[PDB]
Amino acid sequence: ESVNYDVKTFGSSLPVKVMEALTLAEVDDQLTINIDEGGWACLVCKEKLIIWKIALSPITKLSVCKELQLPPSDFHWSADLVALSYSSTQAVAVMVATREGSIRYWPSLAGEDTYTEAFVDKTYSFLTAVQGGSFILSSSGSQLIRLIPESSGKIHQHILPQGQGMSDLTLSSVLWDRERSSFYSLTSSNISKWELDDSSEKHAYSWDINRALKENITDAIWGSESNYEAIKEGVNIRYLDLKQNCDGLVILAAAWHSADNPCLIYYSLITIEDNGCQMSDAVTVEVTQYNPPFQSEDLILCQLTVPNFSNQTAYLYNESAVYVCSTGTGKFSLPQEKIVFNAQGDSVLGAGACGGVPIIFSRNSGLVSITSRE
Repeated sequence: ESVNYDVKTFGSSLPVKVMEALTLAEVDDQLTINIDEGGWACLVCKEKLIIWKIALSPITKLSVCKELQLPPSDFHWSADLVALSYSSTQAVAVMVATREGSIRYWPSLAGEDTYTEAFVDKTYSFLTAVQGGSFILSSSGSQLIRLIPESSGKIHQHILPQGQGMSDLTLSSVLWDRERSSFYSLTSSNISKWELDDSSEKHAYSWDINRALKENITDAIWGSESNYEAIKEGVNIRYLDLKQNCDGLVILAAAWHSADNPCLIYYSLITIEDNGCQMSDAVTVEVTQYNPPFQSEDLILCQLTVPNFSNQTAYLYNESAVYVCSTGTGKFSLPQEKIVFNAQGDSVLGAGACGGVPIIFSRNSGLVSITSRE
């Protein structure tokens, strides 16, 4: 088994529709899943979206599972481009976008044949439900667009202030912080933050984090090497993911030095405070155990999940494993472990959190939580 963690089925038996899709899916098949903080999951499977309420209870009359027809695309559809919006199955509205910018909206998951459409050199990476029952569609070049369904049936759209898109402004991730009505984007060179209301956004800041964290990053990895000064100017750093916890913002960054022998990739969690519109002096870099050999830059894939805002614990995951890591001082952090989901065709198709519980959706075992044994 795992040493410090139980990894077991979370929730009740999956919906029949999900079962099929999984049992039918072949390791050629790309499956992606959006596991939503609200308690609902979306499985993007070939040309449909199956959406279901994660059933913490086994009871049938509580059971909800809907299948929605996706808007045609030549590209694979992506659960990163599917977002749920809840008022307060009727409560649940749904929006999907394609890589080219086609939008399909359902005001209610109850009415599956009822939806409205719209459209936005552009590739779209994420769609995120934000406040006022609206969404932000983010492009790979980081043009950010607000999309707001109107009761008429139209979908209003506008670009965010200073968010025209494309310095390299390639987008890595966005983060929506509901309690503070804040939307952030992490690009290859900076972090930007907007403050929203139900219909607009005000640009709060853009930090050049490459300038800020660079030395902290190289210093935490190669800093004690006899030849640190020579080393550092050749270091490559890529910022990959952005989450938050009570310590503030948590950034996942990969760093490497071509000329190292053996050349490994170091993955670090960087925590900084978001206080006002400027950075503090206090940056903590925590180098994780996930330290694979460098192969190619296209192959540097790794995502971050932070289920519990307050223990200082992060899960890095790729398609084959999940690494339980700690951030911050590590005082309250769980034991550091690697959990393998690589065996017998198995794979990590997605991850998220349900009620502050780390949830993984595995090809062989469905939804699974990772909970400490102590």
